[PDB]
Amino acid sequence: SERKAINKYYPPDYNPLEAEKLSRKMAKKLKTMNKSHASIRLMTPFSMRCLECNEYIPKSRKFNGKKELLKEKYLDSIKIYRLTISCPRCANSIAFRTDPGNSDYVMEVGGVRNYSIDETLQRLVREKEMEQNEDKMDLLEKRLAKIQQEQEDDEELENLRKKNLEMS
Amino acid sequence: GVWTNVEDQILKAAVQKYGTHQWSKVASLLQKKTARQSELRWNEYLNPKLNFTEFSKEEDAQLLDLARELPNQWRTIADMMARPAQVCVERYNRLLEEEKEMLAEARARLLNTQGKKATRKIRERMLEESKRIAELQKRRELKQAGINVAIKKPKKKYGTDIDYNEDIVYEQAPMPGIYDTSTEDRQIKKKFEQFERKVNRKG
Amino acid sequence: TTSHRPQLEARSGAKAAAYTPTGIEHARLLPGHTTLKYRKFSWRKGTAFGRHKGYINDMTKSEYHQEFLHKHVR
Amino acid sequence: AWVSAAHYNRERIKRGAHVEKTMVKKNLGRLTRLWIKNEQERQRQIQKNGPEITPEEATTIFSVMVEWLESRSFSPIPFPPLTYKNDTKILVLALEDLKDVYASKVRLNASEREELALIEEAYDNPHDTLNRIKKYLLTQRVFKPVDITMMENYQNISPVYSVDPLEKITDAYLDQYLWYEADQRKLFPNWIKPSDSEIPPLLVYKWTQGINNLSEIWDVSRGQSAVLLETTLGEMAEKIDFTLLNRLLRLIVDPNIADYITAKNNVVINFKDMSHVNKYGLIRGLKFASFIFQYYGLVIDLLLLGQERATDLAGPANNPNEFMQFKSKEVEKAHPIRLYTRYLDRIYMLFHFEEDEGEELTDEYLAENPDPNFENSIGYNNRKCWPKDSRMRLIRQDVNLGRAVFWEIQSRVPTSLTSIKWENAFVSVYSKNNPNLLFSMCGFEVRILPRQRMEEVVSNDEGVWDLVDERTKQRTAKAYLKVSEEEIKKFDSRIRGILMASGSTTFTKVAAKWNTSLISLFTYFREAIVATEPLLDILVKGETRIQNRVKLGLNSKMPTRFPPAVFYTPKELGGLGMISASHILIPASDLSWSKQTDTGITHFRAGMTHEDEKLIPTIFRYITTWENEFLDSQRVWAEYATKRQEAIQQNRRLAFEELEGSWDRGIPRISTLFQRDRHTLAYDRGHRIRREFKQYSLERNSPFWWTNSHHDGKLWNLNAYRTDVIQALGGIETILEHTLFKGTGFNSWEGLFWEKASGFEDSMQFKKLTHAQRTGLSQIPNRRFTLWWSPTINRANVYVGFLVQLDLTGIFLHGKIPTL
Amino acid sequence: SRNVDKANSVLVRFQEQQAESAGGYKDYSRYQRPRNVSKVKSIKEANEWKRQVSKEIK
Amino acid sequence: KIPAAVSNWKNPNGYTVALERRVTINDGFMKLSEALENADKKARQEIRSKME
RNA sequence: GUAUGUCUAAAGUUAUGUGCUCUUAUUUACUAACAAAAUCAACAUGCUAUUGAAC
RNA sequence: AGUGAUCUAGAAAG
Ligand SMILES: [Mg+2]
Ligand SMILES: [Mg+2]
Ligand SMILES: [Zn+2]
Repeated sequence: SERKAINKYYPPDYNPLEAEKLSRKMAKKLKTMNKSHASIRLMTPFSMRCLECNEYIPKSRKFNGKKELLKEKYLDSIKIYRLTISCPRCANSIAFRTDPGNSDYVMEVGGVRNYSIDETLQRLVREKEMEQNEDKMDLLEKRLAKIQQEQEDDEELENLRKKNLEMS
Repeated sequence: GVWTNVEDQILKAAVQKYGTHQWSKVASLLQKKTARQSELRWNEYLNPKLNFTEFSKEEDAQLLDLARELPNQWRTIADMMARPAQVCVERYNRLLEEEKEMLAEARARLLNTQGKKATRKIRERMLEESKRIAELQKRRELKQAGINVAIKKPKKKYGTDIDYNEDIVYEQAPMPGIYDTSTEDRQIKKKFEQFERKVNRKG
Repeated sequence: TTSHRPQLEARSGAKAAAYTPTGIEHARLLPGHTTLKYRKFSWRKGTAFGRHKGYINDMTKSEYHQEFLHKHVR
Repeated sequence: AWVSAAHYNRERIKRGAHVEKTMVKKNLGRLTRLWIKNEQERQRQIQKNGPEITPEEATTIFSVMVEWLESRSFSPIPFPPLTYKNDTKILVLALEDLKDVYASKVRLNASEREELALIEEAYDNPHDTLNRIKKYLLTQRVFKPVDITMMENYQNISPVYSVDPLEKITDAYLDQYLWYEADQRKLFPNWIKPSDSEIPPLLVYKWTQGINNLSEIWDVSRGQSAVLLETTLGEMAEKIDFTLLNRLLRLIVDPNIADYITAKNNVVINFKDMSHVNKYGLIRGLKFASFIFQYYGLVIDLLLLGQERATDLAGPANNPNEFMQFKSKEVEKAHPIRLYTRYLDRIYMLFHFEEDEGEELTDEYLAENPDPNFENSIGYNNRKCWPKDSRMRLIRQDVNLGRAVFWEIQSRVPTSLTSIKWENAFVSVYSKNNPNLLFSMCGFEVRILPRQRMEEVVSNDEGVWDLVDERTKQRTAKAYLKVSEEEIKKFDSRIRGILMASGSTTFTKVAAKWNTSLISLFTYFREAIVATEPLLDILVKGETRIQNRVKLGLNSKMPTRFPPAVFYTPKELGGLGMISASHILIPASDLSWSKQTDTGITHFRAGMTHEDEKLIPTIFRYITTWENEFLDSQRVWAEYATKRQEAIQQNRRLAFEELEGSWDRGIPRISTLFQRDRHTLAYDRGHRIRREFKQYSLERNSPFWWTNSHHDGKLWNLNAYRTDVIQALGGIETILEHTLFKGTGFNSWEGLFWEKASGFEDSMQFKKLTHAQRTGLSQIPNRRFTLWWSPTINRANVYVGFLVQLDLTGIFLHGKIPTL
Repeated sequence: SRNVDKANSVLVRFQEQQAESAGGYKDYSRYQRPRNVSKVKSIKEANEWKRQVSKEIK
Repeated sequence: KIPAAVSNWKNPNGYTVALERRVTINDGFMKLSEALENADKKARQEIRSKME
């Protein structure tokens, strides 16, 4: 049958509601329904280095990795996930997790990247204050230097222009 | 944007591997440089064919004449002088008056000869021999324990697959010539069976 | 790279000759053309420049190629 | 074999024959190899066997230019000091023009991120950037390589040059400065086009009115003739020699600027692994290339006209002529060349000959090139687009006169400069035997017929201008208009490019691209579309194929699923919001009679039709035609002039309230007077040629190259079309009958909206993350669109379709519809 | 999607349930082994769990 | 003897190779420039001469 | 276009030395081979300047 | 004062 098949065959006795209830009773005993991680395909989000064997892993390399939902949530609301790969040379497990507040990632185990909810709420309020809000003689001495530099540039350029005429 | 000495050495070592038509590979090493800049750096400073040596008196005469015959056309003048252009412009003007980590990645990449899937293939071969030696050693332990397990033959990938120990697989006997081979045939049979008994008892 | 190789020798047709056909009816082998045929047996003075004053065996330099490039690149 | 395959696949592509999507870009690849290979061979042969231009030709060209610029008392452009008054305005115009590219893009590669970095640096630090630009102008003479790419336009590929961004800032400043100072110093005479003062349709209108207003032009009783010569200056840009260019430029600009320009052309050109130095010929992609092109064009103009007639056309330097005017009729009728203009490389000349002057020119030509066979009619270029009755009639005397006129003009310019050929020339004659005068300009095919030559003066629709004798204000000729065939092929290639690049994409994007293309065609050509039946056929096919892209996105071409309400309903009601031109009746006529003469519209073909017969409005009914725009603009601006003089006399403001009602009329619109940018826009000289030259610098250039909204104003208004499509589809209550609207349980449509009105897109963090692009527009997702129109997409009365029922529901699907 | 979430679909699970009811079929490798042995009463099914431990240690 | 083929585009085995392996004017131009230089001199001297 | 590979269940041994019950997606949701060439629709109808202690 | 001229249509794999 094709990929986009519309109908699947149900036996004539099939009650969907009883079937779901029976399958729910069954699901608590199946191995692969209760294992702690989901296998996924993902790209390496940043350049990283394995700590066991010093192998460099570039960004955008594809891996077969394990996804874990963590117990902790960002501001008790948003899901955080650990993402675990294994080093291509030495097969050692490298792990990193999402960082929703930064909209970024942070390293956990096996590797190194190349280059508190109350406190977070307070920091966010202060950040919003900076967002909405967005030495005197030293600045004046810098304005003096800037005005001198501006007016001298024309004489420098005119010296170059005359030099070009002399060279010609 | 200044070029460091380490970046120049990385570029030369990279061009030794990749040639002068794969600058995106060169720039994948030089972390702060683009391919465009790397091609510029090679073609105008680091290519060994470039002649940066001091001008002869004849060259100064030639350069001044060409600068009159082809005014401001410095890439053309340079191609005729067989020298870099910025050299010709400077000469014409004279006559008329943490980085260790990048190098580590560079050496690691450039001295890697294998590529990805060949590396995975030698890893696979290592794992296969590990499993084979596992079976062999386990069989030896069980043989010392006095329970003589037989070695498992490999599984046939397809129904007509061959075990090369059961038969001489496509036997092409030598065509019989004029000379009688019988005596040395029975001698060879003696040799082979002697070797078989020897490997049975001595290993 | 080792999956990606040139052809050292071509497959010999002697191998296909070694076993029999397996009865698949191909459309192009159905009957057709079943009978053989057989043979019988003043204003023009004011300007500076007025008059008052092939085949080659290289495809790329041929006049057709020059005209083609002037037509299709612009 | 490779070059043979390239030839064959190019022919298939330009025919419209079947070609694979990958094969098109493969052909682009092969052909760009072959073009670079041939250009390298040309450059090397120039170096080996020497320059095309002889020393004698060079010295006399230099003498002609010197004589002109001395007779004009031209003061050469100096180098700009840092004290120069207009420095910040010139630089801000340059940086705005540069930033306009990246304000409309999202595929920002490293070079184009570096571009915006340097642009914001420059906006922050004007003096620093001025100083940097000027020291580079004084000192820098070696430049980074230029990458070339080719753009697949399906009739022909076209080059695009990528210059280094840091160099590009300097070149943009120099281009702006040179065009400003050249307008201030009156370098370029009135005949050089495009101009800041005219959009291209207004150039065609002013050219036709100018022809009609020459004295005695239409009289033929004494055997007079009028001849109109159109030809391209072939290979003009690529034959520019750099030493001749440098010594020519030194007559008009400072030596530092001339040397900078000259060195900047002598650069390495790269494409993949191909590389060569450009040793000869102008690189069209340099930002100042338009200036070089027009000045070299002025050299060729002076060779064509001669010193005397050039001074006649331009007038005395202290009060020059406006375009096509003369200081008196005595100056006008002194010399046969009555009119000249050049649009880039296309020259246009009108010659008015006495009968004996024509005889003299013709017998000279026949003295050197006699024709005993009367073979001269063979290969005479003639306008296919008009009937045999009304195109040029190939009489012996007129054919020979036209060939003589060309044969005279071809001698006047050396082949080393430009390639003027008969195969790229059109020469129409108006005479006792020929009543029609024909030319093609800016994509408009024009045919002028005087009222005294019409056998019967009928009334006409839009697409026929009446030409007015300005002495009496009486109508005295008609100009019939069509779109040029190459412009029809360009439009077809554009729709074809949209169709190819739109595999498995959002439907509203396809609709938006179609809308942009259709609007750009209709707002440019306007009334010339009416009399152009091949374009109507192409339009119908294009709209059908655009709808077919949507239909094949939904894996079903079946008409009954997709009534006009699905496509033409506006976006805020969940439709695609397409604009229509294809639901017209197409004029039909006997093919033989139409080849021979103007048959008139005897019959009508059906255009696009749907069983749900609805009177969908057309785009054409909401655009004011150019004749009416230009006449209303003349009235409007004269009225404004009188109002301005009385306001000056009162010494009070000529008020907004006093010009309301005239606010959104005129070319340029009256609104342009009062925009806040008026004081900075005043210095942006040369903007129109700059906008047209962007095709050589930028991939995916704008379709509205011909008008600048800042300078011309908003020249169309399609707000009414939305209201009229809503009423045409039976009103809003009829439109929502096709939709899943009542499945929501909402009582009434009004007060409902799609966008969820979140504040995130106003966040400073979002601004930091998306600063490059403006984001007012919104697409409809394909699955939401399919679900919204599901009662009609999954209707019951399908032509065929296997009836299946969705699992554990009573919903029936009639066939397979994706995403539903 | 992958083999695993196809095999753990409701239809497949229901067919597994119906097969263990209608014919006694049960692929024990699908199911988690009992932690405490004594809750298992049949000699047949206890021996099958023993077989699972055997293939696991192999 | 056929030399070893060293490509500037390809390196199948990833060999680092010795770098050196990985790596007149027509008279008309002179005549043209000389003629234009003389024409310029004519222009200068003519405008200077009639400046009086 | 939702990769794919290996493994094992084998056989016992081949002879000698049912409850309750939440649900307005409260899902660890999974796949990317597919496509990317986006600009018509913009933008208001008229431009700003302000306060030092004490002898 | 009205004669007529009427294309389509969907499934798989990639
Ligand atoms: Mg694939
Ligand atoms: Mg495939
Ligand atoms: Zn490792």
